[PDB]
Amino acid sequence: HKIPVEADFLYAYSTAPGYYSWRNSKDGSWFIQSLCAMLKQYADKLEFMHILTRVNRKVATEFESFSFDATFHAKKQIPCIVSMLTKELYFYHHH
Amino acid sequence: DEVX
Amino acid sequence: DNSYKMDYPEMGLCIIINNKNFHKSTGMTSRSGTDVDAANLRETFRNLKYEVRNKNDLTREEIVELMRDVSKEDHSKRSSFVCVLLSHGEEGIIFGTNGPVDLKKITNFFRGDRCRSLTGKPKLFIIQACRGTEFDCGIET
Repeated sequence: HKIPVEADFLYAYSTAPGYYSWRNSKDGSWFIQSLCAMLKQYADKLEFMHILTRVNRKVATEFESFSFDATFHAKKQIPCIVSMLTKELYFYHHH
Repeated sequence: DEVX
Repeated sequence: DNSYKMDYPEMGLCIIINNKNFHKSTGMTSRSGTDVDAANLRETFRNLKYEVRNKNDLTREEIVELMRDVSKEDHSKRSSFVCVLLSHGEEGIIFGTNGPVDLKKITNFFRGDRCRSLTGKPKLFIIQACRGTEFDCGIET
């Protein structure tokens, strides 16, 4: 007859707890670039968690930092999906 | 590439 | 009953907070490239039929005010809610142009008991921001 007040929230973090998140001055952030790309390609079919999983793979495999400062060079990033959702989420509906 |  | 009801009259709001320029005290440099993100997000969610509202360079006070106001709207005819935060950050924290705001303070406005017109509906918070200063050096595959 009641549901948790914290239920039905989805926090799509660009990076894992404690880590930096990367942004390219020309192309935008790695996470947002990938999120928009996966949403554009799969929002008409895949459930949200599966779209976000592809975002995780895209950011993890297609990106690596490049910097003249060796300290910030050759770094990687993995997003962090945090779900308190109670149902599957599709950005479309079957009339 | 820059950090947030 | 395995899928959220997404056939309400409106898909819902997509609030985008795009913070690019910060006050010196924060020591945070201009977030070059964030406008590209904001524009990309705007088009992406427009295509998904979300009512997009972009806001640029908000102070921490303005972020809280915006969130409070939005949570007080009547979301009855909306299927979901999306909030995108683009800024500097720390673990559990997002930065207004003039300082830190706890993410919990922001998300609490939408709790199932504090935003009744969104109870039982998906509330998505997309966060592009740092969560610390650790580097992931990766491993060769």
